[PDB]
Amino acid sequence: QISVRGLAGVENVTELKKNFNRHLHFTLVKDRNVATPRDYYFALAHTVRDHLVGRWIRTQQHYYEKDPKRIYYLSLEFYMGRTLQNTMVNLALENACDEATYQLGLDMEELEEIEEDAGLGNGGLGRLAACFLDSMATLGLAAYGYGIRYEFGIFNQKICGGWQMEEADDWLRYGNPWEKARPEFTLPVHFYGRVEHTSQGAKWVDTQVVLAMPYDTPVPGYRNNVVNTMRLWSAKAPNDGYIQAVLDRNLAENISRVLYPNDNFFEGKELRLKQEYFVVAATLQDIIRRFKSSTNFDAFPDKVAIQLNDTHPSLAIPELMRVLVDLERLDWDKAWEVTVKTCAYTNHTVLPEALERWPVHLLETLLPRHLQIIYEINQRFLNRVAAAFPGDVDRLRRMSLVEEGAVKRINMAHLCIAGSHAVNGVARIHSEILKKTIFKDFYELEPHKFQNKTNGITPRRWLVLCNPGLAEIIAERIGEEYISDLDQLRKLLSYVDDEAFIRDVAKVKQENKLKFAAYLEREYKVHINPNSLFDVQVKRIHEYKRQLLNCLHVITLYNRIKKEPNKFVVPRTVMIGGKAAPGYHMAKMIIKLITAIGDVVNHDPVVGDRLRVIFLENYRVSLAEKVIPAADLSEQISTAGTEASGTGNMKFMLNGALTIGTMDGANVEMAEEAGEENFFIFGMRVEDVDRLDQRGYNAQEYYDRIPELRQIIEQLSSGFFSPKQPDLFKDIVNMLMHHDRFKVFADYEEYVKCQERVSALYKNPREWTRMVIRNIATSGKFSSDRTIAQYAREIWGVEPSRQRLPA
Ligand SMILES: O=c1[nH]cnc2c1ncn2[C@@H]1O[C@H](COP(=O)(O)O)[C@@H](O)[C@H]1O
Ligand SMILES: OC[C@H]1O[C@@H](n2cc(-c3ccccc3)nn2)[C@H](O)[C@@H](O)[C@@H]1O
Repeated sequence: QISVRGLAGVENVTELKKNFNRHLHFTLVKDRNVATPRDYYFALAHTVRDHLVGRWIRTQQHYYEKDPKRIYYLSLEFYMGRTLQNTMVNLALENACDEATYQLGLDMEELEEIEEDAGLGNGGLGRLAACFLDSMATLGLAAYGYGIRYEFGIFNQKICGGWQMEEADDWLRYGNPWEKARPEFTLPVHFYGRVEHTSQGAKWVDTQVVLAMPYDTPVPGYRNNVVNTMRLWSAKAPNDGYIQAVLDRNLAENISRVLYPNDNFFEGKELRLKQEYFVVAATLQDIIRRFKSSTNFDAFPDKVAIQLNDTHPSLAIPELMRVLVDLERLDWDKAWEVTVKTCAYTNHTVLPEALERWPVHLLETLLPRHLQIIYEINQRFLNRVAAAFPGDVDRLRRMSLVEEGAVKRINMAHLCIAGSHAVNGVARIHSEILKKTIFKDFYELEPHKFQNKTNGITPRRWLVLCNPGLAEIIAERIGEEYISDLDQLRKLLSYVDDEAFIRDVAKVKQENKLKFAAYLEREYKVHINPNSLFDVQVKRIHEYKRQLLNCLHVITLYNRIKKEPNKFVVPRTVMIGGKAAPGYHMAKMIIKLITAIGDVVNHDPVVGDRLRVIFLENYRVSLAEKVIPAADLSEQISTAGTEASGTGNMKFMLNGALTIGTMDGANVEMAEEAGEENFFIFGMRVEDVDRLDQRGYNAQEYYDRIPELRQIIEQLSSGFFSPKQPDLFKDIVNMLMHHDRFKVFADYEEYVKCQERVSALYKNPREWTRMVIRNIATSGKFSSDRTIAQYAREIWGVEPSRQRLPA
């Protein structure tokens, strides 16, 4: 083969084949007679990687020569997924490699399936960073992703007896061909110790040292020959009875061992704090070294931007202060000016339990100098507040970085706002919520700081890579330029009454569904009807995301079928997938409920092929790339005001699914772009949630007034979905009835009603597809290229460029 996958030139195909064989022989030390598919994968990976290095070296050389302002994206998570196909796509090598491997008697698709996901993230926040890296490279920005090389990423999810089981994601077991270890650039990171005051300033002494060893991964831009770097730090013990001392090196190296999988509830664990400082301290030394290798820190903000991916790397603020004040001997006010102008903070949630509030005693022991600096920041900040709002004593306590109580805590979000020149939310409604609610006081003090940067996804991974069929039929009409200028998809509006294009869009979808229906049987032995509506909700398991509301609809459909069995209903395959954080009991119960519903629904002979409930095990980037192109209906049903943006929603929109959604996060802007008539909008708006909270949410009211909902709750309570453990779901019912923060019942009626309208439209394939085209055509805004261009211009003060570097 297809046009968008590039040229398969005889010269390149020949050279790829020989370098494949060279790597198989010299690199893997194998002959064709004993080589396994995995060996073939690695030979291909090494072959493709060879094409990156020249561009990688010259990109970084170019930055050294031109000395542009550098963008440092600090994140504890980079949810990269697989790299092989992405690299081929960005290098225009896909058809060539397909041809080369075909001629070697190999199927490239099979080889691609061997690659492990780089699962160095939990979900949306981690994947956003990955999309952002792709866009920054595509937009020719001198950008670096900085993070941690976890030995173990997000756990692999196994489902046993309907329950989530976690297993270590040993993603590095067979090696990682994409990374280059840089042991020569290893940097010390300090912990514990104590602060000593001398005649000339404070000194941080008697510290324990952990070494930070960088591993660099290339980030190729889309066909622009730009290759940027993602630098991930690995923890190493310094080299200085005997046996135990050597074995105790593990303690230091545990810092980079495992990604914390808790994306729901802030856990004030010391190891997590260590990870956060570790990335910050090592990264800032690299930044400063690179800045010096071009005394006068006045130009620092002109040459450096640091983007904080939430508060996780918030220690960058006091760490920069520490370096500037304690080591470079700058005065406080100048260092502060430099820090503020360098740092910018992105918030990704308003959920209070997720916000980082570090106990003072933990910072006191681990980072005594940083605590002192935070206190000083706080005093000076509060003096500003007091001068701006004299006599407003409650404002002072509300805005303080130090939260008083049983345990004193540092509010890291407050630290970030104080120490950043820019604070942004990730969707217009979220950014407004920031200014109206949690950060209202800060907005009132410094309104200029507060911005919106609506999230986006990369159309490379999220269209070209995962849905080549759709990419192709689009390119056939409007050319290939849209891949790096997604707004061009608007040109597809002129094809909404084009019978050929309607047929093509629908054909691509059917092929995707057949392919995914085949994947399910082959890899999991489950049977689904490919003619059914593919109704999918894939995302991390959270109460706010309301997988439970989806469950309620599923049961409603089931009960309605059971009551009127011989009545026609639009057949559905309801697919729900996502991981639960290991300590999130309710989320684990929700997974069990879904499987328990499936166990009943899928084996009812009266239901037949009309309703299927599938829990998609081990949802991750590589699975998203498979299921999203196959989806008809995208479930984006978080309680209004809770999903900061969502990005899964955008992936579904780009890939030809219609959206059933609340007016939450980016759904609002999506409905705005596509038009509300082309979106299945339901449920309370933020204002309606607010009204209900004022009045008090009473779930019993809904239970008493909707008999269909009563029946479901009675089924859940009585053990209909768990015959051998009748009270298995007691917690869920109890939560729903008595302590539901997310008002599942309040949106139930409108949700079910809206779902009926979905089914109605699906009965008319031509009009379904026409609405799909209207979604795809208006999905342009949600390219992360747009997002990054806005960050670049409005926060970082740099101009994006689509111009190629010489090959
Ligand atoms: O001292 C230098 N002389 C020449 N090139 C340098 C020097 N320092 C860094 N570079 C270039 O910058 C790249 C990596 O620099 P880094 O990102 O600061 O680690 C190298 O591949 C070099 O091409
Ligand atoms: O901005 C990218 C995405 O971030 C998601 N998110 C937020 C977090 C998170 C987790 C812990 C603390 C703070 C934030 N993890 N993922 C957040 O839930 C999504 O709404 C958003 O689309």
